[PDB]
Amino acid sequence: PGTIVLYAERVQDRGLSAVAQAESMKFKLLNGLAIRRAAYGVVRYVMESGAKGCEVVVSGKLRAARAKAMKFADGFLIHS
Amino acid sequence: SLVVQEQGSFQHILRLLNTNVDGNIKIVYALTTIKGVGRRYSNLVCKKADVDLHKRAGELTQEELERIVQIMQNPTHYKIPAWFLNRQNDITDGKDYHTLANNVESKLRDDLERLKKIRAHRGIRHFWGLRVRGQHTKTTGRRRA
Amino acid sequence: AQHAVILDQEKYDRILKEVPTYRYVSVSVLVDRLKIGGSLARIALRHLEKEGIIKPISKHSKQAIYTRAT
Amino acid sequence: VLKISTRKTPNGEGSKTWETYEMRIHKRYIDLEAPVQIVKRITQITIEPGVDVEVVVASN
Amino acid sequence: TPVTLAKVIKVLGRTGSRGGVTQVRVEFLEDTSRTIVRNVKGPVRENDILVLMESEREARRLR
Amino acid sequence: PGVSVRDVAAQDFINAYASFLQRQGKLEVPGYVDIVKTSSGNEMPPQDAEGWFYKRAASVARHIYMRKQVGVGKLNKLYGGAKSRGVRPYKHIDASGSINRKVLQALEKIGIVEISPKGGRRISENGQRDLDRIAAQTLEEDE
Amino acid sequence: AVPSVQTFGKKKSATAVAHVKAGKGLIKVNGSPITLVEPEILRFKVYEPLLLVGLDKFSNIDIRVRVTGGGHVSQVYAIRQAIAKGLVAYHQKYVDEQSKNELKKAFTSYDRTLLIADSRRPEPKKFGGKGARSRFQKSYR
Amino acid sequence: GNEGAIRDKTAGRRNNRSKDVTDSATTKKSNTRRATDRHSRTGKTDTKKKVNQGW
Amino acid sequence: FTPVVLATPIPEEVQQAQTEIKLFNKWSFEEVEVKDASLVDYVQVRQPIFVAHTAGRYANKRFRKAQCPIIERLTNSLMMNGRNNGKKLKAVRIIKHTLDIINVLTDQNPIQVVVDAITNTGPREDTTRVGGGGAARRQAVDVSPLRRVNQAIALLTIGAREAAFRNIKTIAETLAEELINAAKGSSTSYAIKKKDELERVAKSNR
Amino acid sequence: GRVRTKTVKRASKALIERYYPKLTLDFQTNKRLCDEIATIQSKRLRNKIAGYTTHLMKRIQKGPVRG
RNA sequence: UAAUUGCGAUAACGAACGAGACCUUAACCUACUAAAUAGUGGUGCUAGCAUUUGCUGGUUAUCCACUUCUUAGAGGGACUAUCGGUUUCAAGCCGAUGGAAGUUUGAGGCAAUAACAGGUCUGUGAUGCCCUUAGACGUUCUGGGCCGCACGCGCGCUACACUGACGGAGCCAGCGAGUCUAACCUUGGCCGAGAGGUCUUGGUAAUCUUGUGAAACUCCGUCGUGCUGGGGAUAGAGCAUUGUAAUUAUUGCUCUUCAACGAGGAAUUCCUAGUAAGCGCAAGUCAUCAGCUUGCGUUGAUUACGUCCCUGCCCUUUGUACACACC
Ligand SMILES: [Mg+2]
Ligand SMILES: [Mg+2]
Ligand SMILES: [Mg+2]
Ligand SMILES: [Mg+2]
Ligand SMILES: [Mg+2]
Ligand SMILES: [Mg+2]
Ligand SMILES: [Mg+2]
Ligand SMILES: [Mg+2]
Ligand SMILES: [Mg+2]
Ligand SMILES: [Mg+2]
Ligand SMILES: [Mg+2]
Ligand SMILES: [Mg+2]
Ligand SMILES: [Mg+2]
Ligand SMILES: [Mg+2]
Ligand SMILES: [Mg+2]
Ligand SMILES: [Mg+2]
Ligand SMILES: [Mg+2]
Ligand SMILES: [Mg+2]
Ligand SMILES: [Mg+2]
Ligand SMILES: [Mg+2]
Ligand SMILES: [Mg+2]
Ligand SMILES: [Mg+2]
Ligand SMILES: [Mg+2]
Ligand SMILES: [Mg+2]
Ligand SMILES: [Mg+2]
Ligand SMILES: [Mg+2]
Ligand SMILES: [Mg+2]
Ligand SMILES: [Mg+2]
Ligand SMILES: [Mg+2]
Ligand SMILES: [Mg+2]
Ligand SMILES: [Mg+2]
Ligand SMILES: [Mg+2]
Ligand SMILES: [Mg+2]
Ligand SMILES: [Mg+2]
Repeated sequence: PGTIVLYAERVQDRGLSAVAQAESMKFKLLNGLAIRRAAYGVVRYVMESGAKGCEVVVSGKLRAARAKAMKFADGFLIHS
Repeated sequence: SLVVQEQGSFQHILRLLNTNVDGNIKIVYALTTIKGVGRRYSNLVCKKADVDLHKRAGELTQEELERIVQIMQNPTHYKIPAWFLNRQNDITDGKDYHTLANNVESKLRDDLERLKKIRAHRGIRHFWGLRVRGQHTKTTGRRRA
Repeated sequence: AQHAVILDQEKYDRILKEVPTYRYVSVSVLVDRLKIGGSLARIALRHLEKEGIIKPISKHSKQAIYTRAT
Repeated sequence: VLKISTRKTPNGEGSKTWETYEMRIHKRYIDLEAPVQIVKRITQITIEPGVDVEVVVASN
Repeated sequence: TPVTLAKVIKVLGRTGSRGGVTQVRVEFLEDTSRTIVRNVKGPVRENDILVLMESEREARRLR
Repeated sequence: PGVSVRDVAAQDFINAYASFLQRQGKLEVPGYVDIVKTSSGNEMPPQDAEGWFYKRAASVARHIYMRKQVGVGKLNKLYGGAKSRGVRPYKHIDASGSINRKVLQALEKIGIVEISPKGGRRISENGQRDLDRIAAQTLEEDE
Repeated sequence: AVPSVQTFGKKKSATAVAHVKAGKGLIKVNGSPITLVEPEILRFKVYEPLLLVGLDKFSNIDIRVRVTGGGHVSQVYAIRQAIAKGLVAYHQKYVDEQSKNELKKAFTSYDRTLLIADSRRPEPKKFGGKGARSRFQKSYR
Repeated sequence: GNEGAIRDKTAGRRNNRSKDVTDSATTKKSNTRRATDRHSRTGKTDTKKKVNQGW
Repeated sequence: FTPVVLATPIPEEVQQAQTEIKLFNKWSFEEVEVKDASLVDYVQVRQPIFVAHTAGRYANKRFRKAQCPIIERLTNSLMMNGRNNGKKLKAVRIIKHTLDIINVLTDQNPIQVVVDAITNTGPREDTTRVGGGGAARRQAVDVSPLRRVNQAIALLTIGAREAAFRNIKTIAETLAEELINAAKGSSTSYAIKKKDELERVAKSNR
Repeated sequence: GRVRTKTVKRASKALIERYYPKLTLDFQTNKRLCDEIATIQSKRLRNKIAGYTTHLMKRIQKGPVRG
């Protein structure tokens, strides 16, 4: 007891936070949104938080039996 | 070593322990064509017999050969360790033998028979013409019997 | 088996009167002269050097080499 | 250098590709002759996340 | 027997389907002022010396 | 000039010392010699038959002279080589600790080596003495 | 303190250090004369520098070398490199330039790398073969 | 039991050795199905409305 | 030769031949010449060498192979057939022995004899499997000098090894036998045979 | 195969364009120049750049070069 | 060009993802900052051999100084540099010299867009739906089984010996790893033919195991071409180790038994420099078991430095009634 201590700490803009933006999609879809609305919104907001670029992939299955994926990018990224 | 000589002395081929033994081989190995005398056994027996291993089967006195046999079939007496022996702890009289020559065939027969007679898996396995030491039998030995 | 494992007195003398002209003598050459196998032929190598003919010009295991005396 | 060398696949199919991770461990020591006051001062501070600082004593 | 020596003066390129052959212009030595094109079998550079086994006869293509 | 053994090539030295320890007659030869192997990693026993314990004695000694201290383990590891595991790959294997340990005890009783602190066996000062001596002798045949 | 340099030699992973000081002319390796060495066939390889540059040369100097690493041939090349490098390092601080450069000349000329270290090294094996380039074996089906 | 097993002729090696070997021993892979891999069996199909609602 | 010595001393013949001439195991590099024009440039001899061992970078460029001393090329080519791959110390010694042997028979710098069996074994012309349509005839070619040396060494050592296999004669002896029989070409050597035949067929198909 | 990527050749172009006096068929100094005069993030890439701009200069000296 | 890498041609100009850059590791720093957990020289304490100085050791501190070697921070270094050939005198390519280094410096890490009904629901307390749910398809306990053997296929290990086996003797690596609320790495001493046993011991580690004295290899012997002393399958008897348990034999040792295999048809794999091949080691797995893997160093070649013949693949042009796209 007392040899361990927790503090919270707001994060300087969730906008450049992969983890935050993923959790945000999770919530958008889970909260019964649209697909492109959710994604394009996350993206437009990440961009708006002044990012160099960003990309959101949704893979799996929506409403139709067969699985599909979708890339939603804007701005600029490097890959290698 | 040395340029040697002799005369009619050495006779090629000579017969001990109910088998035959070629002359003109380096004696230690001659003794090997007998059953139950691996290179080690032969080596130690010859050393115990007080023989010059540099000799062929070739030379060797009759006497010498006699001693060689005596020790070969009475190892424990002429201080040979007993861990050096192919049949320690019989399984009936429990003595230690170094079974030799035409008799090792018998002893194999004997043991295999004991296993079969007692119905032990090893025995059954032998009787069946299979491998007994637990090796996989799918792939190996198919040329076989 | 096919022979050359003893000494047959005639063989010894044979070794003494046949070993000139052998510009090359070795383990192999002695065997090649239809006699002594690489056991006793090695002894022959040691014992022609007892005194005479063979002049030691090379050294070791496998390879030996000698030339006619002068 | 701690290597761990694993198949990439979670299963078995595919050409057998191998992959290898490392954690690099860097260690250092500085020996210092001082009194209690300066050691305690200097070592309560200089604190740093990720750096494991250990202070011993003695000559045995 | 009549040997004939020739010096490689120019390397032309590889022939043969496999492409391990090399066409070369050679100036033979015992009397220059005459050139012939032979086909090699080994690796070859400028100024090597081929023993033309037969002195007059020459090739071109190779499949 | 002055001398060590380091001034003398392995073989002719160790054979010089073999022939010496031999000659001498003081030694200790366990008795199991001739009836014994040298390592589980071996097929046949030594060919020197009468002797070879002198050969290893010499070898061991010189090995210990040429360094601080050495134990039975290190010698087993040294004197050992490849064992054919028949049809399954070769692997290095240590040699016998009896042969060696007994050899040490022998040379020690003969005062040519001594239980060292630190561990193991250090060459004796009288070992230094006698080894430098026959080393010298071996260069003296060569003169 | 007498005049003295240190140098080294390197083939594969073996490394051979030379201490080259003013002396009455020894040439020892680890702790034995440079006459022992054996490898033996390779023995001349280590004599090589001395004979390239005249046996005298070593009369104002003591030479000692110690090799660890590599293996038998590996160590021979390292020690010889260390010795020749040594001799030259010594003529560079104590004798005059022209002498040193005459020595670099006779080594560098004939050579076997004596002054310069061979850069060849192990390449790492990569999964799918017992070696670096060697790939395993396939049957197709 | 074990008495049974040794006493049972119609057992052991010689007996097998003397029997002919079946041809399905020396068979081949099988394969069964592959040029149907792209051809869906489900017989179901999706539909542009459901897909457009989804995606 | 003026002897000299210091602390740890250097043996007689050692000092002697070392500082003077720059010769082999102990054979002359001076004299020794390539009895076939061409082949010079592709048979080394000078710079002279002590033993045929060298951390040689003779591969990283197309032709520099040529520049490697011939004798060492021979020993190199000795150390094959799987079991022997690597094992240059083995090879080198086999060569020292071989040269001693060859020397015994008929004198000559034995390195000169080697040089001769090498000159005397490279095929002046050969053949390749040209198409010309399914039923492939054989177009005669004149072969490079480099290929000639290469193939000469290959042949010599192969025949020497194949001979030596499964009999009492030892590698160096049969290598010397091949070398000798070949040096002054005698159709009792595997090498000379194979050359003669290559050129027989190479004529036969022009 | 030793062929220079765009970024390298582009940079030589621009530099020679705007700093031809200073620069001089010597890599060693053109290098140092590049340090003092432009901002690159790897030694390697900077060298590559200098060496090529050095080449380009070295051949401008004997007639113009397109681009 | 390794590269949509560039030059050049040019209704295009100028750019971005990807390649490149970047990062890691291997190479070079008598320049920098240092070190009893790395080492060198001097000095003391001291052994041996010569003696005329000398030569070779002992001594985790008896002190002094150093940083060449070792360690790892910071820098520096290379840019295919200089010169010359060649090329549309373009990007480039080649040779020579210099150089630690000039094959993308060697080797890796990262790696766009798109595709596949590739494999994985048996890695997951990731998961839809179906099934099952107390005579369980939950779970645990005892015992067996995955190892079963006429035989087809793949990866492998060991061999057919004399560039060798055996026996003395020489004797040299690099990458690792190790015990707290525990029994891990183990030196040394004894006992034991061996395997192993036993008493102590150092180490939570650049400190101790450990210079991991590894194996191929080197040298002096034995054997001598004989299925031989090559080879060591199969099998018998005995001894020990892990484990609650060893039978269908975990593994280790000793004696004995001594097979096929005399270089392997049609076919077919892999490979360009410290590479190939040979050789061992450490790590993973692990109570015990490596003939496997992943890395590591040791010994260290022959042959190309080319092409499109075989095969495979990308690219143009071309045809299409295909577009769920030749399944
Ligand atoms: Mg990029
Ligand atoms: Mg027998
Ligand atoms: Mg060893
Ligand atoms: Mg040994
Ligand atoms: Mg490797
Ligand atoms: Mg590419
Ligand atoms: Mg004095
Ligand atoms: Mg004094
Ligand atoms: Mg430093
Ligand atoms: Mg150069
Ligand atoms: Mg790099
Ligand atoms: Mg499928
Ligand atoms: Mg899964
Ligand atoms: Mg489920
Ligand atoms: Mg799992
Ligand atoms: Mg998960
Ligand atoms: Mg279930
Ligand atoms: Mg299974
Ligand atoms: Mg299969
Ligand atoms: Mg596989
Ligand atoms: Mg050996
Ligand atoms: Mg006992
Ligand atoms: Mg403790
Ligand atoms: Mg180490
Ligand atoms: Mg046979
Ligand atoms: Mg054997
Ligand atoms: Mg069991
Ligand atoms: Mg079973
Ligand atoms: Mg046999
Ligand atoms: Mg074969
Ligand atoms: Mg198990
Ligand atoms: Mg393991
Ligand atoms: Mg496995
Ligand atoms: Mg049409």
